[PDB]
This record gives sequence, C-alpha cells and structure tokens, in this order.
Amino acid sequence: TLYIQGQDEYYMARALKLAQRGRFTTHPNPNVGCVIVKDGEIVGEGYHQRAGEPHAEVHALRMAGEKAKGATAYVTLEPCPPCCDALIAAGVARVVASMQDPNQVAGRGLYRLQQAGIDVSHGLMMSEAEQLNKGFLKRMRTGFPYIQLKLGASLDGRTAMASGESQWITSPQARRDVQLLRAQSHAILTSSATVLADDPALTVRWSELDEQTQALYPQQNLRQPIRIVIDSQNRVTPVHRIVQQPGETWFARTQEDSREWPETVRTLLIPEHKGHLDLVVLMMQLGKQQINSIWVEAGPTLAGALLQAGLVDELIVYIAPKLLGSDARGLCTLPGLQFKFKEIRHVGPDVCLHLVGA
Amino acid sequence: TLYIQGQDEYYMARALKLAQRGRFTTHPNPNVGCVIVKDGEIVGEGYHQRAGEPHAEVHALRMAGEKAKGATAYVTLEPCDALIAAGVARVVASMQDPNQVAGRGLYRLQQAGIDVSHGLMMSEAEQLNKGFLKRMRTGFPYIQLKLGASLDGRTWITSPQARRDVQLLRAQSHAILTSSATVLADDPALTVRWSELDEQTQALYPQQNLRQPIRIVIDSQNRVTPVHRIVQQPGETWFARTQEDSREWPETVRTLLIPEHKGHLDLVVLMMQLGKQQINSIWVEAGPTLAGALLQAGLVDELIVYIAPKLLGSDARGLCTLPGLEKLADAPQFKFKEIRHVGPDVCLHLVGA
Ligand SMILES: NC(=O)c1ccc[n+]([C@@H]2O[C@H](COP(=O)([O-])OP(=O)(O)OC[C@H]3O[C@@H](n4cnc5c(N)ncnc54)[C@H](OP(=O)(O)O)[C@@H]3O)[C@@H](O)[C@H]2O)c1
Ligand SMILES: NC(=O)c1ccc[n+]([C@@H]2O[C@H](COP(=O)([O-])OP(=O)(O)OC[C@H]3O[C@@H](n4cnc5c(N)ncnc54)[C@H](OP(=O)(O)O)[C@@H]3O)[C@@H](O)[C@H]2O)c1
Repeated sequence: TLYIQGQDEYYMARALKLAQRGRFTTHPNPNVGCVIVKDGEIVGEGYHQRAGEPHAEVHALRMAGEKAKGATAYVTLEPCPPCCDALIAAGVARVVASMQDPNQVAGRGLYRLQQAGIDVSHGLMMSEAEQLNKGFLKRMRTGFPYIQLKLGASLDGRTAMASGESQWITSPQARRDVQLLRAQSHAILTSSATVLADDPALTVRWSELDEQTQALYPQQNLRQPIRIVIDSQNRVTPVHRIVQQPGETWFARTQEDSREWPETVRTLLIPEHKGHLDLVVLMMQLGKQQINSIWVEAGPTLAGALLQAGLVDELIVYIAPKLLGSDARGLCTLPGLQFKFKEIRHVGPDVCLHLVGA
Repeated sequence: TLYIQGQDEYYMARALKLAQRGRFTTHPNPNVGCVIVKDGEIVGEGYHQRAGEPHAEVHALRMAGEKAKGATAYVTLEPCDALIAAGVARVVASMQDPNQVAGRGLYRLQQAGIDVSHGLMMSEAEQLNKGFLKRMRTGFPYIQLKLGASLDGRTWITSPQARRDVQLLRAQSHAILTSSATVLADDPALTVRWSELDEQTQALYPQQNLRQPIRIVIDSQNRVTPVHRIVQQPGETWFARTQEDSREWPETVRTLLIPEHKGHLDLVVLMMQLGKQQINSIWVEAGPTLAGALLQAGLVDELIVYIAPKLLGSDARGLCTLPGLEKLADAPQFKFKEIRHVGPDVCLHLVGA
C-alpha cells in the first residue's frame, strides 16, 4: 500500500490543479476538481467553472461514460441533485476525497457511498484542499468572509494620497499582480473617501493578466468582482466612475439615500456603533449574502479600523524601493495594544509580503 | 586549449573562498587569498588573517617551497620579493589593484619572464572588499544602515533570530556607529558576542581571535557619561564631539573633533574624517532621525531593513513621522537585492544603484 500511496498522491494532485482553473469564476460556489482513473489511465476529468453550471463530478462522469464502472474517483471535496446517486449510477468502486464537508452534522456523504459497496477514504492532501477555498471555507464555519487587506508602501513607510487608482501601485509587475489577486476575489471593498478623491473604477482589466489569460479566463467569461463601497454619509454620487462599470456595486449605508441609481446598484443598511457604521455587522451581512472573500483597497483610516477590529485574515503588503516625504501620509497609526509571515516574493523591482492572521 | 580558462575557474574559486576566511579579523587590511597549483595538486594555500600578519603569499610559499617552481599562482589581488625567488612560472591575479598610482606589480613579474593574466572572476573580488575598495577610491568608508521596523513604518523588539543575524553582520564590520540618543535610551554594549555566531564559530573565528568592532558615538553635547556600559566594554570607543570634554575617561576612549553644521555635527566631514582614520566599513545602529539624516546626506551605501509581524502604537515614531526629510525624493535611490526569512521576521536588503 506504498505504491498506491504515491499513485493516489499523483491523481489527487491533478484533481486539485484542475479545481483551480475555476478560481476566477466560481463564486459563491467552492472550487472542486474531479479525476476518474480506470486501470491506471484517466478516463474522465472535470471541475467547477461558473456558478449555475453542473458540478465537476458530473462532467467527469459524462466524459468517462461506461468506463466509470471499474474503479476510482479522486474528488477534491466530499461529494455532496442527487449527486451521490450520479456516482452510484456510473458504478465506481472506490472514491478518495480530500476533505469532508465543512458543515458539522453534514459529514455523512461518505457513509452513503460506503453503503453501496464503494470503498472510501478522506484526508489525503487535505491541507491543500483547505488552501483552495480559504474564503468559502471560512464563510461556512464562521459567519464571515475571508478579508484580504492590501497595503502599498515606500521604503520610508509612506503611501500615495489623492493620486488616482493608476498610481496606487507603481511598477507594471506589481500592478499586474494586484490585478491577478483582485480577479480571484468575490468582492472588492473600499471606502467613500477613496472613491471621492480618486474616482476609481475598481474593476479587473482582463488585458492586464499573465498566462491565466489562456488558463481559464477566456475574455468573455470575465467576471467582475462585486464592488462594495462604505459610506454612512451618503456622499458618493450616481455619476462617479465606480457605478458605471459592468458588474454590481453595493453601498453600505447607515440610512437610505433617495436619488435614482442604475439597476445594478444595491444598498445594504447597517446599524451605527460609536459614531460610524458597524464594521462587524457589515461583515456578517456580507456573509449572509454569500460573499466568500473580500479584497480591501482602502486608505489608512479604514485599514486601521479593520485591523483594530481584528477582521483582517491576511495582509498583502507591497513595498516599493522609493523614498518620499510629507505630501503622502503614513501608512497606519494605531492606539489600542496577531500576525505571522507567510510568503515573500519579488515583484519586479517591488517586494510583496504576505502575512496571515493565524 | 580552453580547458585552461576552465581549470582556472576552479582554482581561483578556492582562492576567493580562502580570502573570506579573514573578513572578521582583517581590518584595516584587505581580504586576500592565494592558491599555488602544481601538476594538478594544490601544493600551497594561504590567506590574510590578523592586522599585521604575514601576507597570503608568504604562507602559501612557505607551505609550497621547492614545489612552487613549476606552475601557477592564483591570487585574489595584485602583489613582492619572495614570489620571484621561489620562481613561479605563471600568476593569475584577480583584480589590478585600487591604490590608482600603482598597478605595475603584475607587469614587474612579466619582467622576470613569469607569465601573467589578470581579471578572472573579478566580479566576486570586488564583492569581497567592498569597504576597503570603496575607501581607497573615494575618501569615504562603506556604510550599512540597519533599520528595524514594524508592519507600519515605525520603531531591538524584533526576534532573537534577528539579534543573532545582526551579530554576524556586526562582526564583519570595521566599526559600529550609534547616537548618544541611543546610548542614553538603551545603555547598550554594541559588542559582538562569540556565542551568538553559528558556523563561523568554526571555519575561522576561533573565540580567542574575536575582534571587537570600533565603537563610534555621535555626541555633540557630551551627554554620554563616563560610566555608561559602552565605554567599559573590551575594545575602543571613539566619541565624535563638537567640543572637547573635561571628564576623565577610561583609557580606551578616544575623541575625534568635528565642526558644527546647522545645529549638529557634520556627518559628511565625519565620514571623510573616519576614512583618513583607516576605517573600511561602518555598521549603523540608531533611530529614525540619524537614519533620516544619513539617507538625506546621501551617505548610505546599503540598507538592511528588518520588518516584524507587529503593529505598534500611535505614539510610536518611525521614518513615516518626522518633519525634516522633504528632499529625500532627491538623495540617491536604492534597489532590492535579497529578501529572506529570519525567524519570525523578514530581512530586506537594499543596495545603491
Ligand atoms: N494603496 C494606495 O496607495 C491607496 C489605496 C486606496 C486609497 N488611497 C488613498 O487613501 C486616501 C483616503 O484615506 P482616508 O484615511 O482619508 O480614508 P479611507 O481610509 O480610505 O476611509 C475612511 C472611511 O472609512 C470609514 N471608516 C473609518 N473608520 C471607521 C471605523 N472606525 N469604523 C467603521 N468605519 C470607518 C469611514 O467611512 P464613512 O465616514 O463614509 O462612513 C471613513 O470616512 C485617498 O486619498 C486615497 O487616494 C491610497
Ligand atoms: N539601533 C536600533 O535599531 C535601535 C535599538 C534600540 C533603540 N532604538 C531607538 O532609537 C531611538 C532614537 O531616537 P531618535 O530618532 O531621536 O535618535 P537617533 O536618530 O538615534 O539619534 C539622534 C541623534 O543623531 C544626531 N543627529 C540627528 N540629526 C542629525 C543631523 N542632521 N546631522 C548630524 N547629526 C544628527 C544627534 O546627535 P547629537 O545629540 O550628538 O546632536 C541626535 O541626537 C531611541 O528612542 C530608541 O528607542 C533603536
């Protein structure tokens, strides 16, 4: 059972690689990959693309056909339409699933299979399955979505101020990385101060992508992340660039604004707490609305509050090697009295530093 | 044949690698490595150890002796009286020599028929004596400015891994620089502890060889008192003063006189002053103000930033605060070399160009 240790280690790795092809367009649904082996050859493969599309497990079987009978299904997440009938119907001995269902009492999916004679197992490379759905996994376990907070800084610790979205991030390669990260998030969040001062679009520009351009992401599949903008004071206007983009835009409001907005604009009402809009109840609310993940593009004040409230799951920090002085204000300021470094990479002439809440 | 300029890439590498063995203890002299090859076997090896210890060649040639006659002598840097008598039939120096009035010592051997051919792997030779080379070409010693920061600019209270990392960097420098402001607030030793090194512990750096960097304190107003720990450590500690102090100091305390400039000591003169003083390299340990000033007077050759995974208070100070540094957009800019993990910290290396 050591050969199969490696043998399974391989198909499962493939089944995960497949799952990610869906990472840009799958929200609010998890990513899921499926690989079906018969007598040591892959007879059917599949993964989740769009939200209203049929499951990975199903493409895999519709491709494998009669050849599914013999043996093995590597799935990325415990299977469970009726989707478990589907698997029985085709006739597979053995399924090896990476992680069992995130929610509680629904962890029984495998038992249903065991019952029909199928051999099962869970746990293999589970740690990576976990990584593949950080957001949707957290949403299910806790109320909330996974918040990523991106900061850009110069060596001397300063940033930007009133300069235009285009100058958020200096270098081409860094700009290009940020697009890539935005492109996988469910929502992008931003303050009203930022919209006011910068008139941004906060969209993913498809041209600015590397060789994911081929991966999935045909230009027409392009899915624009949901723009969430905060403002108690209803200061933003129907003419601002941010509401004219394709894609939904959502306002977190403290009280209903009366003006005409286009059909793709919604408002969420949030209670006030010690002066301004209750950040924590926004996060739950967005969780009730199925936001898996929220990528923050804010100034200092907002990044400050999010961190103080302890709602930030990861920090993506971009340092540029340039020095500044006064024009552009500091990067945080914090009175109160948490983090750990994960990946650090070069991004052309900038470095990118990932930190994680854990 | 071109296996000659391929067999050479091997032997010179041994020569460079030997030289390094001396970085900790060599100052104010340069690092130098020599490998004497005959018929395929290295018959003699040597490298510069202490301040006034036998040249690399002297050990390399005593070791080789009679068997020096036949073949090649790979040097790191150009030599000169014992090489000719021992009678080698080819040298390969790595770099011409900085000092640039001289540079005819390699030819002086072509003179004695001995074949020559410099320039090999020169890239790394330069890199081996950054300070010395810098100090020879300009009047100015090489400056590494350490910066400890939290996630949000702002300033040590970084890891022990970081403490041990700086120890090894400290050990490689000729001199350490701090402000009186740091001495007062932290009463430091700014020494090198041998027990904090890792596997330099062995290759050279034997415990009793341990050489303490020179301690330089910028102290305009003579605020630092003769009973602080910094002056009671083993080694020399030199005070940069705007005017003579009248107290009785321990015997290891010297004091360099520097003129005032717009309130404070003039850092540019001080650096030139230290170059006349024979200092190759200065490791700078202080808070944001001095750092701001060094960056702004364009005096810093490289940057070592440690970030810590921590947020500090508002009343924390950092480069991000600080009024004076408006024209920093105009001082010489930097570029990222290497980034790496240090325990729970990252260390980011920035360099000149
Ligand atoms: N990466 C970059 O270089 C980059 C990116 C984005 C923005 N920026 C710059 O940042 C600047 C804006 O900075 P800023 O500090 O003025 O504003 P901000 O941080 O962008 O947003 C402040 C807003 O956030 C909300 N907020 C603040 N504290 C809160 C709290 N404690 N609890 C709940 N909500 C809170 C408030 O919104 P309401 O009052 O509307 O309720 C407040 O007006 C702009 O000039 C922009 O150019 C730079
Ligand atoms: N090395 C480290 O990573 C480390 C370790 C422990 C503590 N610290 C922190 O460092 C902090 C130091 O605070 P700080 O920023 O006020 O002091 P600092 O930058 O370390 O030193 C300021 C001193 O530098 C000199 N100076 C400043 N500007 C100058 C200029 N333009 N030209 C010539 N000389 C100039 C002055 O010395 P004179 O008095 O002689 O005029 C001044 O008092 C401490 O509070 C401590 O907590 C840092």
